[PDB]
Amino acid sequence: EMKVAVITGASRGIGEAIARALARDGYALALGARSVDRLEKIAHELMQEQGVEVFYHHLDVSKAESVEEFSKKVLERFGDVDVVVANAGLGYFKRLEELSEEEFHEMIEVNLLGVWRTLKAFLDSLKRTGGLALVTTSDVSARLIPYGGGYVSTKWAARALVRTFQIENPDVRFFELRPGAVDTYFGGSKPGKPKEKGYLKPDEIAEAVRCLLKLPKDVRVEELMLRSVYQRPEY
Amino acid sequence: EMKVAVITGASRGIGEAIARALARDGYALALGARSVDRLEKIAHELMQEQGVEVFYHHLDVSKAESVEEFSKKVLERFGDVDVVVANAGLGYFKRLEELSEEEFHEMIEVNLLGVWRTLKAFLDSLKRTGGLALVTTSDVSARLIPYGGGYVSTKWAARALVRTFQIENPDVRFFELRPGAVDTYFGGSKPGKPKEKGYLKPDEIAEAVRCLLKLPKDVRVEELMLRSVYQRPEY
Amino acid sequence: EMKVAVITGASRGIGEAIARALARDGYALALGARSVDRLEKIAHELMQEQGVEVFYHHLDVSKAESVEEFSKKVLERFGDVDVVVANAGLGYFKRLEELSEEEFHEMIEVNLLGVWRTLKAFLDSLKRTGGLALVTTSDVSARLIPYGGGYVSTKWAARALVRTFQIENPDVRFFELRPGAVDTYFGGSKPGKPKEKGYLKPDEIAEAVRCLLKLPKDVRVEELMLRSVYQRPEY
Amino acid sequence: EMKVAVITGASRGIGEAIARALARDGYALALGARSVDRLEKIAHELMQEQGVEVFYHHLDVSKAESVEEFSKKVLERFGDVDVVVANAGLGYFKRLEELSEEEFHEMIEVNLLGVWRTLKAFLDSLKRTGGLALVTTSDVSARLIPYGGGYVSTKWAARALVRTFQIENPDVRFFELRPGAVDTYFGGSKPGKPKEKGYLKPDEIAEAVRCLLKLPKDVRVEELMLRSVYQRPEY
Ligand SMILES: NC(=O)c1cc(O)c[n+]([C@@H]2O[C@H](COP(=O)(O)OP(=O)(O)OC[C@H]3O[C@@H](n4cnc5c(N)ncnc54)[C@H](OP(=O)(O)O)[C@@H]3O)[C@@H](O)[C@H]2O)c1
Ligand SMILES: NC(=O)c1cc(O)c[n+]([C@@H]2O[C@H](COP(=O)(O)OP(=O)(O)OC[C@H]3O[C@@H](n4cnc5c(N)ncnc54)[C@H](OP(=O)(O)O)[C@@H]3O)[C@@H](O)[C@H]2O)c1
Ligand SMILES: NC(=O)c1cc(O)c[n+]([C@@H]2O[C@H](COP(=O)(O)OP(=O)(O)OC[C@H]3O[C@@H](n4cnc5c(N)ncnc54)[C@H](OP(=O)(O)O)[C@@H]3O)[C@@H](O)[C@H]2O)c1
Ligand SMILES: NC(=O)c1cc(O)c[n+]([C@@H]2O[C@H](COP(=O)(O)OP(=O)(O)OC[C@H]3O[C@@H](n4cnc5c(N)ncnc54)[C@H](OP(=O)(O)O)[C@@H]3O)[C@@H](O)[C@H]2O)c1
Repeated sequence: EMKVAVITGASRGIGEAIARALARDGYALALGARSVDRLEKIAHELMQEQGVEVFYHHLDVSKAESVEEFSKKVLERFGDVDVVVANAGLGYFKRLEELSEEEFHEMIEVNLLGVWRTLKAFLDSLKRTGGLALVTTSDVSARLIPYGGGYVSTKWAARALVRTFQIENPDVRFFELRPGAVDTYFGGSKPGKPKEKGYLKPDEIAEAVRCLLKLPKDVRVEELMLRSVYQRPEY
Repeated sequence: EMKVAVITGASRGIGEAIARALARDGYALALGARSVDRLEKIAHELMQEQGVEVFYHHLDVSKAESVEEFSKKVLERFGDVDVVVANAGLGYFKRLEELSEEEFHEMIEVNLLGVWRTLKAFLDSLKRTGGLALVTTSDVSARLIPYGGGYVSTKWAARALVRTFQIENPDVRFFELRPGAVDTYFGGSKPGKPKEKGYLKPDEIAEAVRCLLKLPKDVRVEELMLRSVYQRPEY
Repeated sequence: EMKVAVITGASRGIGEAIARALARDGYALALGARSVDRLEKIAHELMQEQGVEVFYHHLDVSKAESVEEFSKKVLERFGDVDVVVANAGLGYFKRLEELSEEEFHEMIEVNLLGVWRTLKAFLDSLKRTGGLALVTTSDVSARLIPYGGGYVSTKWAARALVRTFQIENPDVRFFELRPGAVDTYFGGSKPGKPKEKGYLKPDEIAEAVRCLLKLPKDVRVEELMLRSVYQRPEY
Repeated sequence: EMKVAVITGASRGIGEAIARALARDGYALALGARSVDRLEKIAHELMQEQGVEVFYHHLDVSKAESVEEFSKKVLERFGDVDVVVANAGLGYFKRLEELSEEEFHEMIEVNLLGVWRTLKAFLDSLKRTGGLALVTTSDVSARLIPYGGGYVSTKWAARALVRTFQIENPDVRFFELRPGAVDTYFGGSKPGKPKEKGYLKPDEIAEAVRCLLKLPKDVRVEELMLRSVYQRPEY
């Protein structure tokens, strides 16, 4: 009955919330992010309050060697994984002619290459377990926004990447999670922004994920798009 | 705390399963389909076993006057509705040059116009309650299949219709439900087909819907696509 | 060297313009629309001024029997056809709850079923000639507009229909033509509206089509989307 | 009457063919690629045979400083430009778990960032001239192929990028060119492959582009997708 979920970008925001939600269902957790202090704090709480096993380890998804070491340590700790949540991501918002090389490169390294690295590192394991890879892209993985050129392009790329992984690995389930705006640290912000300004809360997203992950193993949830009623419905 | 859900195509298949799932969460239900015998049977069971209120009434979504009378009777019974599940649908599968006028027309009347009629009939009510309209389209609302020309075209139309309703009514939540193949009577079949042949089971879809409908009222689930792991992942 | 093009909605607007453009390249033409007076007028002019053969015949694409008789007469006149332009279409623009049954039905009968009827009637002929079926859908075959629910849904359907025809008939070339707003009689208007209000001119669209149709027979133009620089770029 | 077209990836393949086609219409040309020997050869021929002005200069679109110097030299040579063809691109084809960091990075640098750099470098100029930016993406900018994960993801990104440029700069025309397979050096191949194996020829693509570029300045061709009849129609 014991299942193992790996979560990237677990130190805050959506990733943290998903960790907390899956802990409620008794998942063992492997948490990765650059802020190891945050991971430790979350881990100790979940271990004691939810009675689950938690492993955490430094992870920078922009670095090939970091992802490889992280996956090695996770697989060593738990054996094969059942769920991989490739959630780490970031956004800089500027007109395309104003966006810097540095900003564009960072979004590519995390939102696209980071996802690719995360999924390929755990792919053999998921194939064995008929597991589930959930990737947090964005509602903008299939639409456009002004000032979003760099960010949006990487999320469109991530959507193609996930679907290609799916075609190439029909023994694994790939789940594209497409939230609208969420009240996190995303975009250089901080949590505490009211729903009415057009924000979902991370715990809401995490509850949607948790209950969908309760579906039988032969159900493949491929796409979920959800936004605040206070976010204008744009396509 | 009492919420009311209206379900079309409630006599069997996905619609019936959604009715049963929402009954578990204590929804009052208004059931519509052409098979009133089936509706009565389902209703009596849910009333006694789940302790919910159930109203049922003949509904043929291919007829404007039937949908109008159905909505009148439902609103009279319950007052305003909180959830409307526009689920009735059907498919004939033939090469486009073989598909008959009759077959194409029926799919249009149910899959597209039936959805339109259902949503407009309850639209004022949903606007008042900040309610949720869930439309069962199909995974093929955004992809193509051979032999599916007539059916697919109506589901593409239904997707545009739902999104347009959403743009035009930002005070209402519209949820496009996109199942792959499901083991029902759909396509001239009968339930009992094994998952391994590439079928989801209706109760699985209904559980996904039920737990998503538990999200707070200010969360707008816009799209969910899910299929059997035994269905080839095609886009 | 003599090629035959069939054009529906040839009495005015884009269809007329395409007829005129193809006449410049020496196509024999078969023209269909309900306004036979208009067809005769266009035909006599093109015959004398462009030296091409022109056949015209009453065609109401909303009626199965009309399309069948039209195709019979065209094939009798010319033998097999090389190009079929399924261009007839219309739009009513209203919020979805205001759109009438009559309006929605007419758009379905012309924009979707009319296209289906036109293509299936000439399909065997095009298969023999490795011919080209061009369907005038709209830029809104893949996007949404307020007030466009009925119209847009039929164009989304038409796009699925065309692509399905293509999959099912890889020996024929299918070309989806997606103009933005064009200065015609479309939408209850009349020609003469200035480009600056956001309109392409029919002769511009027709020139784009004509020069693309000059490509070798083994080139399959599948999609062309074009709009006025004065139309806001929306996706 | 004299117009100036800048073409990247002009040393061979589609870029070269576009240069030759636009020369036939009397465009002055600015050619960029890494193979300056090839550019010189093409330039001398077009100058003498087509009587057009041709400027060429080393360009590596994977390097920010190269694109900036190239644009500086082009604008110095000609003044403002009327057409910018961002065509340079490449593909490596492997399952996603086999694709190397090096391969993925190169495709990103050329297919996505190279396009971004090219367009932003000439953006002020195009804004002044109400010019046209044509980007050669691919038919796979909106579909998936096995072994294409890295390549496809960059083309999906490029499509989002182009559309975002368009939204942000409605005074400029952006044209997404989406060829299927073409007989070039693409994919580590060489020209000479027969059409029947599923290849368009570069001169065909270039003719499609040339005749569309003859449309009046207030016509905005946004998308053209074309493939060989010998390429299976996939979406
Ligand atoms: N919030 C929204 O509005 C919105 C809208 C939307 O449509 C999509 N989404 C998408 O949701 C996902 C979660 O973002 P979210 O939770 O909202 O943002 P935030 O609170 O900033 O937490 C970011 C987490 O990522 C981690 N992280 C960052 N870089 C890393 C690296 N190199 N290596 C490893 N980890 C890295 C970072 O950890 P740390 O490394 O310790 O700094 C942190 O845990 C992203 O894909 C969004 O694109 C959001
Ligand atoms: N099963 C799949 O594989 C699959 C795959 C996919 O991608 C999408 N979906 C979509 O799922 C939805 C539910 O269909 P599903 O449950 O799978 O099919 P089935 O067991 O045949 O029950 C049909 C129900 O509709 C009702 N109904 C029919 N006509 C009616 C009318 N005129 N007026 C009112 N109701 C009418 C009919 O009731 P009755 O009137 O008494 O005969 C019955 O309750 C459809 O939208 C599909 O397109 C399915
Ligand atoms: N103009 C735009 O803005 C815009 C924007 C866009 O995105 C897409 N498009 C699409 O372009 C195509 C051509 O329309 P367009 O040229 O702009 O419109 P208009 O000047 O009204 O001429 C309509 C022609 O159709 C014919 N026709 C009508 N019903 C018929 C029937 N039952 N049977 C046979 N024919 C029928 C009618 O002939 P008649 O039968 O004699 O009355 C006439 O020749 C349509 O698909 C649009 O959806 C337009
Ligand atoms: N052929 C197909 O099948 C197919 C299918 C499809 O769907 C899309 N397309 C897309 O068509 C476009 C043209 O490619 P194509 O003509 O078919 O390929 P090829 O014959 O290899 O010539 C490549 C040209 O790019 C240049 N170039 C390369 N790197 C460069 C750099 N860093 N900086 C500057 N330039 C660079 C290179 O020049 P050089 O620098 O001297 O080596 C050469 O001139 C690409 O976007 C494809 O993705 C193709």
